[PDB]
Amino acid sequence: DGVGNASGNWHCDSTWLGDRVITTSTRTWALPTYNNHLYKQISSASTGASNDNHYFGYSTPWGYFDFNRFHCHFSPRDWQRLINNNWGFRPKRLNFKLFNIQVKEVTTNDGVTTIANNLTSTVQVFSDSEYQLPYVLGSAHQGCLPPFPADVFMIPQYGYLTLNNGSQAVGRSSFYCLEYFPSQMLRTGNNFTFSYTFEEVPFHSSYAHSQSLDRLMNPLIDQYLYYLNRTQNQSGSAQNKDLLFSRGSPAGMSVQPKNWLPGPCYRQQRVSKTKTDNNNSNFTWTGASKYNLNGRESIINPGTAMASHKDDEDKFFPMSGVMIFGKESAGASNTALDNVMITDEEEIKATNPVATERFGTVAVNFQSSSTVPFKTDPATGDVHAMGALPGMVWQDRDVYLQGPIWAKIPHTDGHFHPSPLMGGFGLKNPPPQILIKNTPVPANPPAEFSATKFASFITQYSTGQVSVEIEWELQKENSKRWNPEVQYTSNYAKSANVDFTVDNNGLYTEPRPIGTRYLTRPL
Amino acid sequence: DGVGNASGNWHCDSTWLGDRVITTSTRTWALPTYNNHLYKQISSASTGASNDNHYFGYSTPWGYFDFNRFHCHFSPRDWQRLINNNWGFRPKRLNFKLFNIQVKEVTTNDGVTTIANNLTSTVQVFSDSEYQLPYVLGSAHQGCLPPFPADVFMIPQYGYLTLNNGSQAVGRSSFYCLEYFPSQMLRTGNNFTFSYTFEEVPFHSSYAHSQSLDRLMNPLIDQYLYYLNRTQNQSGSAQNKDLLFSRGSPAGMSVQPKNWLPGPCYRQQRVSKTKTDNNNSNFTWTGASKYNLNGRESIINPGTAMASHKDDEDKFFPMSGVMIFGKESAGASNTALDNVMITDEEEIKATNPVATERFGTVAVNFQSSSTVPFKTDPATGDVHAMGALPGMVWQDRDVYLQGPIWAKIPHTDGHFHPSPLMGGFGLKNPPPQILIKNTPVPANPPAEFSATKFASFITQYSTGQVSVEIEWELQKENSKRWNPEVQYTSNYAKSANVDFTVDNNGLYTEPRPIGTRYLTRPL
Amino acid sequence: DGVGNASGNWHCDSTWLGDRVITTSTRTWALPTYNNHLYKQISSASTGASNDNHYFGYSTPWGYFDFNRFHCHFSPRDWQRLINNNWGFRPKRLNFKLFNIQVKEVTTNDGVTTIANNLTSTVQVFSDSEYQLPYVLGSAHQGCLPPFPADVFMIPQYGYLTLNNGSQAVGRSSFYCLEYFPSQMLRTGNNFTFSYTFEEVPFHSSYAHSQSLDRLMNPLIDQYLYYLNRTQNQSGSAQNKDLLFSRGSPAGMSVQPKNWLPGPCYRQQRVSKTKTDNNNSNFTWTGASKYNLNGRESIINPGTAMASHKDDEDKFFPMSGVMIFGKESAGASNTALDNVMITDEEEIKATNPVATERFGTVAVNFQSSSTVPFKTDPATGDVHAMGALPGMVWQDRDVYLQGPIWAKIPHTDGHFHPSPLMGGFGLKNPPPQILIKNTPVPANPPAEFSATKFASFITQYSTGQVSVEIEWELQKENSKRWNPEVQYTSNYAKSANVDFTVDNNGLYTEPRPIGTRYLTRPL
Repeated sequence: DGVGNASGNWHCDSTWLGDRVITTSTRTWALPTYNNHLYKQISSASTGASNDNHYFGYSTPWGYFDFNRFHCHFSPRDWQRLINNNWGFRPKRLNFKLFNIQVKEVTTNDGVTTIANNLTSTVQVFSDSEYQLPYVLGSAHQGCLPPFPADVFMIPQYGYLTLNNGSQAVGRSSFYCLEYFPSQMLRTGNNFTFSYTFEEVPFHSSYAHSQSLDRLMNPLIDQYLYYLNRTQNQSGSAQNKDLLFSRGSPAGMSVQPKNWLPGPCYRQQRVSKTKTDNNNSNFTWTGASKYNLNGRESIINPGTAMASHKDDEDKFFPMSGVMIFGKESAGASNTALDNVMITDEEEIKATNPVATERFGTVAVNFQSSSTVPFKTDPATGDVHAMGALPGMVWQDRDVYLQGPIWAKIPHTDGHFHPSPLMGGFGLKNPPPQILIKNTPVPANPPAEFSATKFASFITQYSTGQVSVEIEWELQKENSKRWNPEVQYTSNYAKSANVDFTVDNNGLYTEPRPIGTRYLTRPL
Repeated sequence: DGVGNASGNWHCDSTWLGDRVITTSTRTWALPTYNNHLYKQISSASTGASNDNHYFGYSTPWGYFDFNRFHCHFSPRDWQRLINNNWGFRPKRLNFKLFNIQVKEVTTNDGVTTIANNLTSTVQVFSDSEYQLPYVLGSAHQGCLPPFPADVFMIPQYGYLTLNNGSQAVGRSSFYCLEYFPSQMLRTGNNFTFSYTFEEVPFHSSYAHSQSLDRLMNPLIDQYLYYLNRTQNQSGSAQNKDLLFSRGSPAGMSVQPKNWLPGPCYRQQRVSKTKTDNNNSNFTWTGASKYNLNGRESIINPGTAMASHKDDEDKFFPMSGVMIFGKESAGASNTALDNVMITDEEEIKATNPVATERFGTVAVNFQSSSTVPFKTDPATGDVHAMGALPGMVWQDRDVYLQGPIWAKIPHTDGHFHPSPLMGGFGLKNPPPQILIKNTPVPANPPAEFSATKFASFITQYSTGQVSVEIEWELQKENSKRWNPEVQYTSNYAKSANVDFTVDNNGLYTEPRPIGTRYLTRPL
Repeated sequence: DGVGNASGNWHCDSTWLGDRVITTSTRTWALPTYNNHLYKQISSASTGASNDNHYFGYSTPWGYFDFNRFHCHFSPRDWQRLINNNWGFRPKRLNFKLFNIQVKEVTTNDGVTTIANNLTSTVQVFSDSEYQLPYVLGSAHQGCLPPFPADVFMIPQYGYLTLNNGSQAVGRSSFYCLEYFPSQMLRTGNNFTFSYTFEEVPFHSSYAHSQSLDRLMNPLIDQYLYYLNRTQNQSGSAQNKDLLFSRGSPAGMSVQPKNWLPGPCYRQQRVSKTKTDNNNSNFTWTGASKYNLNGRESIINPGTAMASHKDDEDKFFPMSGVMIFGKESAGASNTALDNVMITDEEEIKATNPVATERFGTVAVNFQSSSTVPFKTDPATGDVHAMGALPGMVWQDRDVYLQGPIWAKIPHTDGHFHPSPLMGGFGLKNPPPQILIKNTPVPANPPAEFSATKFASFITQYSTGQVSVEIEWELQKENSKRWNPEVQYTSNYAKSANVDFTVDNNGLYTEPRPIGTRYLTRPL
């Protein structure tokens, strides 16, 4: 629409209707030139990694837009308003806009850098609406819109992995040229818009359960069902066998017949947040729950949605069963427990097994008396990994303000309960990837013709504004609970700083991860 | 329509529309008299089998029509055209026709055999459209239409098994008279037609995945999720414990948090195609994965859809985890590896565990430090059988040109992912069984009346033509892959014979089993 | 239409309209069972042939209908009527009918043979209207309808050749199941009809030329064009060079400038019908014109349409340049000149080079005088093979009453003047092959089921009537010639037999081959 006319406005807001909330977020992005406009083949051959870390793939000159975290859309106040008042929520629709494009030319001479406007340069943008590209969103990568609307963010580079045999490729390894797509070319007066509708996904549960699964009975009335209570005489003067049956009573609630089972489990190793109680070894790889796929092992991390610990055991967490967010000023490698924030799944103890303990015990032999004068005592074994049994009920992992929103469900023949293990909404057709790059501008060509492809380019980057608007459907509480509920609250106390704010240096920080499960409902 | 008028034509063709393919196949069949028109009770009492091989059932005088293999409908060229170009396929509808019936009377006198036409004899045909009979199709039996349209095939005899207690029956053992059905009686001028519509079944996947499930991340960007990396000090000068956390990075891809899990597994024993590397014992029954049902064991064979082997390990196959087709000139018992064709499931390594290896490891204890001066090292155990966990994704078994198409899903209260384990489409209402028999023609009765049932019959058989037409819906590839795909191809080389042809003796042979997964798509 | 009702009538006639002639021919055919209903792979490996005679192909159980000779449609009287009165002719349309099918069962016991009617057996017939099969018609094979309408003929077996590397096949070698086509099944009351329209092909020339190509000038008038006549002095007293030019005059007609050239040539070896004048060696392969294709040589036979001999040289014929028909009582191998009939192409001397002589001479050097004191005499060389030059005109080979009518033009990128070298009409879509076989009738099957394909069949053959009706368009003479024309005539003389009749034993014989070129027209 011209050089001197803005192609969009700043739309950062949150509107709460009766059963919907619409969150709008605008951010300022910077996109550099990646790979010098080259597609590069990347692998682990030069890295010299272990067999488990081998890979083969490609690095493209494109960047992508990521808004797959909840704090890209919700302020902490909006998140608190959602989680303190709603029993569930899900996304309905989204709008994406890209506007106010500025391409900047950079020249460095004698150490000093000049930046100018390039009014005739373009950025190519396209949305992969048919999911023809590898989906790298949903792997919890950096590069999302920053939580604070004042922050300017760099656009992450696009790259993918394909089938590999060690550090080598195979015949079925794919290569994707992203220039083989129709792109919209944007000069400084152009904008880009894109709408998307979410499929009907189940509401995420912003509630805990007020009852436990093994405590669903009337505590005053007996049962009409009997169970075997004693196989020996109760008197004890003699030690004779018997078959004595008792009625299901509130005195013994552990032996009452029940209708349902706790969800599946895959036991993790128990690590104490107090380092002195941990074994003096590494055991982060040798003692960890991992799966085998094509000969190379992968840590589960976090796997099945299970309770982090029991009651009065907050000092323990599963070794790779929890989502760990880093605070600002946390290093990339071997940072400290003080620099990370470990989440807790304490609210799903009502239906899910504890992550660090067995599902239960199982009979492993036939008990018998002496006759065949070889008496066989009954024997049980611990069940550490339990798959889905009929009658099982469970809760999924919680979502966090700092955590992912959705994940693409793999296009496979079968999948069981396709809810992402990091938490969020599993979508068969997720929001498509928006891919953006600067169109290469060649430098001065030679006077004589050369068929060698161009390698000298004018160095430039681009900047602009991006808006994402998501409509979310809410599921209101309808509780008849009498006593007040647990709510997420700010701490009232004199503190050097306010939580979820900037410091005197201007650095936005999030003190803690906030989940969703504060309200309760009966099981 | 008369003795001298043909009641049908030869319809053997294949028509390719945009998204459909219609395959028509005509064959010549011969139906003998089975059991001398008698229903016989069969069991294992005279056989003297083991407890695992005991059975009780009935043999009927009826034969049945079977077209439950893919090569009854597709030529090898048509199969190649389908699998090289389509991402998926499924059956939509079918037509069955039975025409040109000829009943032949046979008399053997003094060793010489006379065959004449019996113009007034009938064949009874009926379709079991309400599934009131035991469904013996879908057990991979011989007797289908031959792959080569020039071959004349004998119709297999119908028989079923019922509930047995050893070699004995029980009260709930059923008996079915097939004459207790309405049948159409066909003389030499009559024909039989029957139409059937398939239920909406999912497309079979004619693709492999270009990505592995543990390689779905961006290989250039780090994660915002942390994991416990060290529980000991990294320096090594001292051996103190710690809690050091690292960020998910492309350097270590095995320890990155992920969203999904590989499919379920049930480990098989690993057998080498090179016999010298196998243990010197039988162990085909003692060392095999089998299940217990009512006290008798049954080999899984092939069970869960898992990868046959790892990379660079084509010499190994699971002992009973692969579909094995026999070549022509293969014996019924104890034939050779040279006479059988072992299939491979190498394309589903991207999502499925390898059949001969564990699903993974699981924590089995609590690690702790000395204090309770009994230090407990962390301990893991191998997980050999893993049921369905939420977040699991998998591919089903491949279908082959020589393999089955469908299977009836058992009418049970529950079933999990009712896809047949041999491969194909599981149908609640599959194509019904077409049952055919020659109507008995009694020989000369006595002059005086006898109430004893007739046992002397005129010996006869019947011949005719059978047509099956199936419409299949196709799911076209929509790939954006740049490099060329892997295709199924004929080998270009001077060879004594052409593959999938006849030899100088007229014997049609299929050199190899052909799967479907040649094209690829991103995971 | 029933057992006792005939499905067609005998239609053998010839109707002459003004510019059309419609020829109808009915014949009685017998079709046996070929290969025992088997497809067999045939090659030269067991034959042990030379590299030039290697082949690979298939033998099918089908027979085919052939009416690709002119005497299948024209009586000798009709042929004489056509060739004595028409300047040209071509085929317009055809109708094919198959009627009065009788399947006969054969049993041989103790040496005596019983034949019975099989009223319920079928013959499968189909027309290959889309040319999806190898076209084996147009190779001048036996098995056509006999010339005499009273003769009963056996139907020839269908077989084809594919790509071969010696006696072996290659990857691109094709195999065709003919049961993979839709066939019409005919019982004894059914018939088969099929119509076909010929493409617009040029008229075959039933004329000779009254002028020669080098004699197209006015013999009374000079030319206005000059030619170099002498390069030496005419007087002869001295021997000096000169440049003397003469005018084109009727005195020297060989040196007159002309407008056209004779057709292309490919010289053949000259063989005398009088054996004493031939060289005492074999030289039928070593001294013959042959072409090289994929390393193996093939005799041209007959190749370019050229004159058989010159004037007054009827004793000579090109070694493989003439169509040779065998008389009745001619052996298959090494029969006598008395038993064969050699054709003559004497009528096309007006425009075509003689087959056994060079096209002409060509200059091969530069003539010069002594100076460089090395005088160079002019030198010419004989031109034995001459391709098409602009200005060339030629006639095609003649057609004969005993010769082929048409040939399929190969589906290639290029072809030059696609007129078959044996003579006739080259058609891109020729009349399709009609393929017929007896439907196999299995013998008595075993009491127990066997998946081995049937090998025991009821021995039977079929007989019936076939009608072919061709409409031909005529091109009438419009000559202004005064003197009477040369006509084909019967010889008036007392002879023991009449030509083109039966003898006292009932054997129809054709005394001589009759061409078409009797009328004349100016060049």
